[PDB]
Amino acid sequence: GNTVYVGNIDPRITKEQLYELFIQINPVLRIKYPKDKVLQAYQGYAFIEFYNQGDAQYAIKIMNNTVRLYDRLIKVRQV
Amino acid sequence: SRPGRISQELRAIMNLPEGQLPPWCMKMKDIGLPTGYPDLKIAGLNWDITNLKGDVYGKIIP
Repeated sequence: GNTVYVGNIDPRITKEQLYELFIQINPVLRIKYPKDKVLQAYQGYAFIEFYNQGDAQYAIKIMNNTVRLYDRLIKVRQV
Repeated sequence: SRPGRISQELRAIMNLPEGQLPPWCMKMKDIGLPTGYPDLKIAGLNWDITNLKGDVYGKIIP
């Protein structure tokens, strides 16, 4: 319940950029940002862990379809 | 990194010039301020809009 799924992420985006963005919305505990280790390429999605379920739910409501990174509209969903 | 400021690097990526409220502004007016930052003040919401200056749009003010 404390983790959200973030999608439509341009592979140029860094974990530190995702952190700067999402700490605007609530405190962030950790980010899991899957990478193909053979190609060292991000895969278009991430998991952002907030400190509790309320804070995650708030983030989904505020951020889904709200921000474009490299012109791509970011999706935020419960997972 | 901190709530209420956005770096030049992230601003370029977001297409958010200095002096403009971030795009979640309207939704925060509807839903409320961050559940996890009780003392966050955002320019144009619960902080004077004249504080929307440079890379700053909000500040934690206890």
